[PDB]
Amino acid sequence: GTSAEVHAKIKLLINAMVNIWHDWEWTHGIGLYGIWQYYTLTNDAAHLDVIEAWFRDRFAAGGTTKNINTMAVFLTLACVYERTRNPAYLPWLDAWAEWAYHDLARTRRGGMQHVTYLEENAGQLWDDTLMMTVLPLAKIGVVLGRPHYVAEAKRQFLLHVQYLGDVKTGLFFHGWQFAEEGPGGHHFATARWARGNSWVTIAVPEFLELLREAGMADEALEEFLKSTLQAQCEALRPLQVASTGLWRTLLDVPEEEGSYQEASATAGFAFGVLKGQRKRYLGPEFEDMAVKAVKGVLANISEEGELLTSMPYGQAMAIMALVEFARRFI
Amino acid sequence: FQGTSAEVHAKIKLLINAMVNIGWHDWEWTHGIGLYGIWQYYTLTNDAAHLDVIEAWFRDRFAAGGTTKNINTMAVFLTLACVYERTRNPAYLPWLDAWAEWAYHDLARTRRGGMQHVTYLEENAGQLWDDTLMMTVLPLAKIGVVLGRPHYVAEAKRQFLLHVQYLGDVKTGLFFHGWQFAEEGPGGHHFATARWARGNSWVTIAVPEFLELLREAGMADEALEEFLKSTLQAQCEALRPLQVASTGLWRTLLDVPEEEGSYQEASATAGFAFGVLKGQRKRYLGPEFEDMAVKAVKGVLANISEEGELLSMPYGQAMAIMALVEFARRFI
Repeated sequence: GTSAEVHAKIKLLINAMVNIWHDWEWTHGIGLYGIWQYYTLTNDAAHLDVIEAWFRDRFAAGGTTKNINTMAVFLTLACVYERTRNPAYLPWLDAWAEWAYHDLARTRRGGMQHVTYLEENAGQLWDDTLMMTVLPLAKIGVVLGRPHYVAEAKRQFLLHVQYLGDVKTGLFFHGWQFAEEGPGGHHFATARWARGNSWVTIAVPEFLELLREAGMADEALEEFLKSTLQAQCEALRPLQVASTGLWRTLLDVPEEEGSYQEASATAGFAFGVLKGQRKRYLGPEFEDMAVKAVKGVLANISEEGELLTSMPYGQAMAIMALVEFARRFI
Repeated sequence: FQGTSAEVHAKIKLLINAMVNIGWHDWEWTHGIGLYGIWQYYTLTNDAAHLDVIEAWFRDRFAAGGTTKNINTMAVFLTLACVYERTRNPAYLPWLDAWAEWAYHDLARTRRGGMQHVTYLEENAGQLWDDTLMMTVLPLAKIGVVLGRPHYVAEAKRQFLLHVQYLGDVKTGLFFHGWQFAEEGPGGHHFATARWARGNSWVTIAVPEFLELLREAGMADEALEEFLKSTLQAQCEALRPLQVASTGLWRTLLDVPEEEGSYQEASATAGFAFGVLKGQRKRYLGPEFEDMAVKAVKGVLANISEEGELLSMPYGQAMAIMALVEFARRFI
């Protein structure tokens, strides 16, 4: 595999994903972000146009209701605003960040409750929150010059590591449920999902970079989150399927119990591990693991530009992985 | 309160004189909180005699050549840094420098960069204990403040995050005593459960002291403070139903009945009492734990003999001193 081939796969994925896409869910958050990351790499105006056209059309349709998932797209919007300074985005950045900071339901200990469209999910913390709401909030705090947003995001990272982290394995539980009354609580099913864990593998390097670039980095926090990411990668290493480079949907569950290989979540891991190494949050010891994962993703991408349950999720993760992989050829 | 400020002060002085006139002329894992308890009383009442005891202790040990550096002997330098901050005694500078440099650079590190609980007799490879926060982390942090070495403080913040991560038990809100990193591969295991009163009280003491240390030094972090506050809050909520309502004491194994050999322990109760009282006073906690904390103090008072002993003995006296001194803060 060469540079030209990788880029061709990226464009195949992007074209297939956007010419599929005309809704607003959490998949659009990572979908737009993958396209944005490719734009920061190659500076192709067509990719920026795709992003700007998406927001232009949704905003014209009155936008959407606010929850943990719909918040995801505003990580990209904040990134775009940082470059274009488009004043049209300002009331959107302001309104949704103010909601996430002030109005979004809080669990015990001040954790961001995983409120969805259908479900209130009282007292629940999920893994994807870090990617879906916390990082959008942090980035808006940077671009609008509102440091308290960023402080709150740091807090949420500490809270989610605390209440989802599993130091015995180095992996993460999917969800935490605070007790209705009294102290403590319980994790949902004490399950270590590939997709859920991948959100941490993605969010941590993205968050560490965001802070450093904004001049808002804290050394203790960076060292802590670095060791946390390191611990997860060490756990991922023997769990990877050596023959394919993919991980199983239930990471620590063997295939004889029904835990099938999952290319989409593998792509998510691939991005985080590659980026973690590039930004030097990790050493080079996971490079072979990450390259194997990339090869596994490439082998599971169809000629239609599809993986495989969520198809735009798979395409989004594959885009993020291959774009970050393409960064190695500069 | 069916008692007086004056009686509490009398009990404090009873404990101090009992602990000091005792041994006291050794250098062990108890002298850290022993000296600190005396220091905290000095900051309250400004009696030169109490500062005299502290400075005499350091003077005699330093003249005797000090001791070897481990996670426990480091404890006394929390007080030394606190004393230096006020008196600016240059005689303390090489000691503060040498021991902080050891803690920062030389002290053995576990995986994830955690401070290994190295003691006088054992290396304890790959082990993190609860008391490390008070024994070494707080000394390092305070020296970083008084010497103007911010990287010490950053490391201290890092250690607090690591120990909450690897000793915290979110299911109960309590803390495990110890953690073992696997020799090879990811993960590991906790040892001596998350039910020890003494062990948990070390965390209840360390968190308010650390938060206050940072704020007074102008090195406080909002996210960190909110995080450690909620963590302390979570532990206090766990302790509330576990307290013996009639005596105000906690059992040595917090969730284990006396019927099964878990007796009430005044020493650890004194530890909890200090942390909860100071947590409220500094507003890290709300007033909701006031009844719990006051009943704990009354339990400690009721278990102080006329010879100023509880029922380690100096450990008990040291904890009781810290508890009653902080309780005395409420009367001014």
